[PDB]
Amino acid sequence: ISEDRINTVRGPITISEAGFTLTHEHICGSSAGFLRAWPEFFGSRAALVEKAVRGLRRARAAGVRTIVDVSTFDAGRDVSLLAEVSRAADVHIVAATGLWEDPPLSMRLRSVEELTQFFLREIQYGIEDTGIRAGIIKVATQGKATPFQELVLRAAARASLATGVPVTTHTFASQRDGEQQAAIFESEGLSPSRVCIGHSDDTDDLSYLTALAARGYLIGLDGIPHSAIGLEDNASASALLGNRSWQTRALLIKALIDQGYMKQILVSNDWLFGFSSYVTNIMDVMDSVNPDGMAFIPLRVIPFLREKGVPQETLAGITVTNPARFLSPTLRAS
Amino acid sequence: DRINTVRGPITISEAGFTLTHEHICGSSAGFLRAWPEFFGSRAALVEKAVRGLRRARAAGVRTIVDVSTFDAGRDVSLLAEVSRAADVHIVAATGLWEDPPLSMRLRSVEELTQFFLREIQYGIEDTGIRAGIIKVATQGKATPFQELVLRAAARASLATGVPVTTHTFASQRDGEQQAAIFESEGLSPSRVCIGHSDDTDDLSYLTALAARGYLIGLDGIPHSAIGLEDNASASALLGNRSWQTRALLIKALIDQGYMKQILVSNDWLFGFSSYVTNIMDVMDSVNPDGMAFIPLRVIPFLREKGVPQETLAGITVTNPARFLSPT
Ligand SMILES: C[C@H](CCC(=O)O)C(=O)O
Ligand SMILES: C[C@H](CCC(=O)O)C(=O)O
Ligand SMILES: [Zn+2]
Ligand SMILES: [Zn+2]
Ligand SMILES: [Zn+2]
Ligand SMILES: [Zn+2]
Repeated sequence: ISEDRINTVRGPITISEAGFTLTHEHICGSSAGFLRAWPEFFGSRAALVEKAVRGLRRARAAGVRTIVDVSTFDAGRDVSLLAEVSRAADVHIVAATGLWEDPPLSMRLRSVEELTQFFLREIQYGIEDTGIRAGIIKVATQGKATPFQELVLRAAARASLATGVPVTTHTFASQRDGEQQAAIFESEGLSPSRVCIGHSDDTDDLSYLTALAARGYLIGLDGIPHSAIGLEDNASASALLGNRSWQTRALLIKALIDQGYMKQILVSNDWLFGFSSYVTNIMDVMDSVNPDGMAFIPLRVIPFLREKGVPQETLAGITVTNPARFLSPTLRAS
Repeated sequence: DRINTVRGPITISEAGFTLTHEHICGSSAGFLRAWPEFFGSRAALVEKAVRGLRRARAAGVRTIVDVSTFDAGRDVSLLAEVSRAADVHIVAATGLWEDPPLSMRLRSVEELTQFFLREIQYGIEDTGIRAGIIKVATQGKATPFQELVLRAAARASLATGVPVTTHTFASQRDGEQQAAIFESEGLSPSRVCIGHSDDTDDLSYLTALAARGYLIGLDGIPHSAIGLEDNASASALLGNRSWQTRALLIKALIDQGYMKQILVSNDWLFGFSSYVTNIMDVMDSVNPDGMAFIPLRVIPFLREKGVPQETLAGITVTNPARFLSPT
């Protein structure tokens, strides 16, 4: 019959309003303060807003209703930008706290207790002076965790336990980062069902993925359209996007389904509409690869899996119900 | 004719007593806006900075140069608020310091030049406040990116006439490599201040640079961990040389004929998030005078050593005016 609230950049929404949800996206992958200090890098702020609003309208027309922007502070998350484009496009956006790959000195020097207070601040009080409350915590490793990355993982688990909001991660999938991340989260008493091990489609190792899924972890197959096939002459695009086909990444979805782990899958594009933390031309290159942007999951991956025999009701469970269970906050500890 | 401040243009004569290397708040890009509770509160930091700038003004300071860059967390709206409430001019900086984010580290020399020019000619962020100085940094031998920054800083200075000021590892003689790269871009040494030079006692390093026309920034005079020997983190940052030892370098350079190329400052700050958590309280406990330390302590110390008042006015008033006035 019933087919609690999630915080978005426009306020609370019910779990039913979330609908088709892309769990790992970015409006703009940047650096803290950068969009405000140098909007001309993106053409203009107004150009970036219009480009993002068109992109979100394209995804909405394909059925997307919510995206989770997993841009942290140090990824240059600007929640006022997310709020504006969410209003104009009528697509819900969940904002993130946490820390990504590029913390500044003022973060890198902090204690696990201090990082915990920062993450709690952005969840419980709001981000900057906007009142917008984060609905997920993003963390990152790139191989074995640095000492600071450990602190971030522990502060994230402690913030998650105190607030009920879930944790999503960036991995070097080929290095099986998810195993160490899981070990640290579990040492903090975090439930695996509140953790998504992200960028897991970057690897073909199914024994690694199914082992985490069997432990209750969510498996983020979140970069399906990332591929430099056809751009072999472009070293920067090839290093970023990899030489594995979108079809190859997509078949991991079906492989997890066939092995019984449908309930552990999350799917996304890991797209963006501006991109300043890499080489200068990279957004233009990615847009030439995938004009559909965030609409790639519903317009290309769903019809692909449907013809391989995956039932629509299974795909709806992965893209609607699974994110809903992920993002719905659990009870606060104590 | 005019110098750009966070309140707008001023004439050269309005600058008066000027501290050439200071910080309202040493932080990181976006950090003050995202986590102001680190400093108690934004209002508390404002209040602390206004009280400190008002004391410096009562001691005779009329202008400070805030050499906080984008990546040092410069918030020009904070600078504008505290300058207005303390009636002390503040000159804002562009350039890049020792903590550039990916979106900066990945940029070309041409792109960096455009960014520095924007903050000088157009304004910082959406405030309309234009930078009046370019800040650069090395910590020993320059990284490849730091070489780009020095070159972009030189090109921006040439296009606008605003001067360049540097962070050095003085005991590795960084000013020499900085001078080499600047001169390879055609930049005039008289447009360059080699900063943190009071961090070394090697006077021959300093005088060779000055004999080439450079300005020498003796800018951390009150930095000292004397009495804090059981504090490893303060000792590493502040050093174990006394403020008297740093101040004697001012007299030494005067005695060697370089009084017209000395720039003096405190390198102080009212908030400090880019180091260990307690560091601002520790620094305040050893120098409560803050930015008023130069006029309240260093001026009387030098006058007792026999430096005449006209020499001290030339260093604190005439030199900064000549340096900041765009060419
Ligand atoms: C598009 C994505 C944004 C950053 C991230 O997901 O780590 C990428 O660069 O891989
Ligand atoms: C006090 C000074 C502020 C930053 C700078 O001058 O490099 C420091 O942290 O060394
Ligand atoms: Zn990532
Ligand atoms: Zn991402
Ligand atoms: Zn410095
Ligand atoms: Zn400084």
